Amino acid sequence: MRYRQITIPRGKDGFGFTICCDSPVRVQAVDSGGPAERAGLQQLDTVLQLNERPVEHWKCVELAHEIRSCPSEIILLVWRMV
Repeated sequence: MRYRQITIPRGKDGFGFTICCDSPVRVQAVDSGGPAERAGLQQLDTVLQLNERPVEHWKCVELAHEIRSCPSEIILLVWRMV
């Protein structure tokens, strides 16, 4: 049950993953061959931090809005079962 830091540069159409739930937000899915998959994100990853900001505590729609507003890349700290 570990922590991974995942760095995802922006691709042609965003970052290639879906989220669900509030406080904390969870990764729903990851698009096959998209930015997030090859960065190492995976489904069930719980999102603790986006860039400098802890987001334990944020709603799904808040986080999506913030993700879409990052220019170049996101660095997510996630909690996952391994």
